[PDB]
Amino acid sequence: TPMANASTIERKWLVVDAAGKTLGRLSSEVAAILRGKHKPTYTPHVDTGDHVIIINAEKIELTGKKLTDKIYYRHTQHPGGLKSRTALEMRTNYPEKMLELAIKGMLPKGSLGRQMFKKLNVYRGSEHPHEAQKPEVYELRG
Amino acid sequence: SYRKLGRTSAQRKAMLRDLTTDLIINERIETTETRAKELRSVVEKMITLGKRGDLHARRQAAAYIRNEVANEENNQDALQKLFSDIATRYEERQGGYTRIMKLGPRRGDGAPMAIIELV
Amino acid sequence: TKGILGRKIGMTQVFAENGDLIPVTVIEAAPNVVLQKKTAENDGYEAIQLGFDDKREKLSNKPEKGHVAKAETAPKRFVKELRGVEMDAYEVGQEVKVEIFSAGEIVDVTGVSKGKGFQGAIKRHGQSRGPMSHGSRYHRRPGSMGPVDPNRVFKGKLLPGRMGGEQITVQNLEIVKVDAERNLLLIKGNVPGAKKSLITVKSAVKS
Amino acid sequence: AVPFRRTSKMKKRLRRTHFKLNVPGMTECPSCGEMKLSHRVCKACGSYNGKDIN
Amino acid sequence: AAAAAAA
RNA sequence: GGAUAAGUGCUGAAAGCAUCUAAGCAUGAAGCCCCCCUCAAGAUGAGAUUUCCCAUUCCGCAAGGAAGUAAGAUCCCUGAA
RNA sequence: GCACCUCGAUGUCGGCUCAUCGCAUCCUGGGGCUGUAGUCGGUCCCAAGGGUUGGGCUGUUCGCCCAUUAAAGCGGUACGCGAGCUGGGUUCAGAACGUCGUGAGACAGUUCGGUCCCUAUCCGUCGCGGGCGCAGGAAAUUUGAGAGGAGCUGUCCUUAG
RNA sequence: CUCAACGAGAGACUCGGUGAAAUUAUAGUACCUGUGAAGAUGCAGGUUACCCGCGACAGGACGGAAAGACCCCGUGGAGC
RNA sequence: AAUGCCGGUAUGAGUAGCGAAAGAGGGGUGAGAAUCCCCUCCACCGAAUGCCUAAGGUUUCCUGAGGAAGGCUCGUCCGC
Repeated sequence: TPMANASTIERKWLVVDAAGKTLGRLSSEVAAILRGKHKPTYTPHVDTGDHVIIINAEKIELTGKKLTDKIYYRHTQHPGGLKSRTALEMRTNYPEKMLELAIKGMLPKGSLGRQMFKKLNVYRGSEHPHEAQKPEVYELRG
Repeated sequence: SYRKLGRTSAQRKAMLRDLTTDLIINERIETTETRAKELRSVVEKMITLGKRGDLHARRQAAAYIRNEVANEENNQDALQKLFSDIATRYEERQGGYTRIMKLGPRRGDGAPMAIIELV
Repeated sequence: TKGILGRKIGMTQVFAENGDLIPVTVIEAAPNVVLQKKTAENDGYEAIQLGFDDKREKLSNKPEKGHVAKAETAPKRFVKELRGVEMDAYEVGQEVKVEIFSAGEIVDVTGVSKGKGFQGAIKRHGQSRGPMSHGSRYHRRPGSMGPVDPNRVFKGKLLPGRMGGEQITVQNLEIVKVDAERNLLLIKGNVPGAKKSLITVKSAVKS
Repeated sequence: AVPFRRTSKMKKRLRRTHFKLNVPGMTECPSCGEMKLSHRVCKACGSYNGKDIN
Repeated sequence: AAAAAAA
């Protein structure tokens, strides 16, 4: 009886700037955008969410002493395979997969989660190659 | 590297001597393909031994040719046949005295058979 | 850096300037023709392509014939890249020869090692052998797969398999003699691979 | 060395995917046919490029 | 005892 | 080589002094991340460069489906580095 | 200690083979305090990267001794590992010694001898193939997200007696 | 054995012919850390993983084979 | 739903095995031949793997046809 969209979803493109916000508070909003929680036509099994582009990923910041205390782990399937780096080294070299690990942590787990991860595009600032899609600038709610 | 053909080395030597002599009398035999490939080099080596015609080459060939009758009502041995007919037939030709022509697989064991002939 | 690639023939021994006897590996490695120059603005990195041992037109494809048309040369059997050479210093179609190496230099030798087939753990991994007597039924076997508690075998457990056919680099070999007339490099020591296989000789990482 | 569970029908059929055997290298015999497998003497006419050698 | 001597 | 641990510090106030620290700069280990070697785009995020082959026929009005083929590869055969 | 799991079976010691992990670090690396003149030391920090032995005795772990070494480190993984291996000891059926019991017999007291099955279905690991994908079909050359390997040290001469 | 390296034959490998057995709740049957009848392929959180085979190893499936032989109970039995 | 009884059919799986130790070639029969017949070499036993004669089996012995099932494959052959 209620509406449930399928193959009629219109997906927009959004640009999110990460110059002054946390890792962090923006990542939950980006995950909610990718899920489609901002649209009234949300249906939980058809991925009504839309594309988002994040620029200035190197300008991200995070409060406290997390630059030296937050540790990322990438354990292999080999014994003694625990490899670790700090948040400063992960931000300094390539913070793109920092942001994608944040979004992947806040996205749901499943086939739709891997599908909604594909709409995310994180780039080192401040230009993106998606000008042909004509993305609009999105301002964060807070 | 030579093949082992599933035999003991003494059995290998005996079977190769038997096949060499039987090819030398009957001039066309039908064996398996790998037996043909192992046999052809030995047969052309023995034909090369027959090319020389001297006593020492004949005594070398006598250690390999088995004592079976070659030509009936003539009392010709195979060792006489190498030095009378095959050597005079292949005097001009330099190697390649045998050819191998493959047949279909055998019924009882799926063995690929081959025709061996002196050419 | 500099380098050249070719075929090794076999090993011999050469005494030089004293009574001392040197094991020597002989490599045919000339001439090599520059086929393609990789640039950072187009390919993303700097490298050159070297072609060796040209062949008949029957064994070469039309893309292979068209790829070597720019260098003005016959199609070649072996193509490999060198990275990173001193850019540019070589133009497309210039012949690289054995005169670039003097007979006192230190070079890196790499190649595909000899194949051994599917071999047991004793030969493949150097594992020690079980007793042949005192009632023992154990020898030539890889060992216990590990503990009980993980309920699994850990990754990296050394087991029988195929040995050889992989790329092996031997570091810091010395050129004994260079032959510009017969296109030969004489290298001190042992070189991986079988006879008439492809051997790449590059300058060592100094120092 | 004892099977813990029985193999289902679908796993057995998936294992029997590669159990099939291929069509032999059979070609037209130039003498009579039909047909003749490659690099062997024809069983019908007994010829091979192109003499009747049996 | 727990002797593994099954026949 | 780079950031470092324990240590050694420089300039300095909270607390007019003093102070290795709360801001800012160093130095510092066979630990770490590279430089040494090897596998690596099924990295479904499937990347990149060079060079060939070309844009047929018949149905399906659209999507698409069959036959022959080019570049190229395979069946079959001689063998082993 | 308790008796929660297993008595329509969870094979138990010590060795062999293969290892992996944690430092409460044996050596090697960097330091502080020393009643550290120098060498050698003592104690306490940071550090698991690598390496941490050949025998005689005993089934032995342990332990003692011989000879080295830079050191011969502690533990966990069903006191790691018997569908990977041996049965010397425990731990069957025979027979003795000492002791107890009238006796049949008994002894974490001793000694001699004594059947260790399995053709791997699935997950795991080590290698090798066939498909399909990578928005045309191909032949080559490749960047590297990631992953694995390696990582140990002695002695001598100068500086300089 | 230090310390193992080759060679010969049979099996194992490939092909042709013939062709079982133990076992088996169904099964599209990853890993780590926990939880739980206190030791998880199936539970929770995370980390990985294209589909289907062939040759090997045996860590797990508290694997299979024998209603544990040890210990205890039965107002069971048998031998001395 | 009794480690129930009986019957049928799967899994393992086209997998293990096909049971000491010499065969090779040329002719013949036949729809079909590595396995049956003939010939020529080669090989094995030879205080036996030779000759016969008990116990035992009982027709298994010979000839002519046959090949369904039984020959751990085949079979034109056999102690069928």
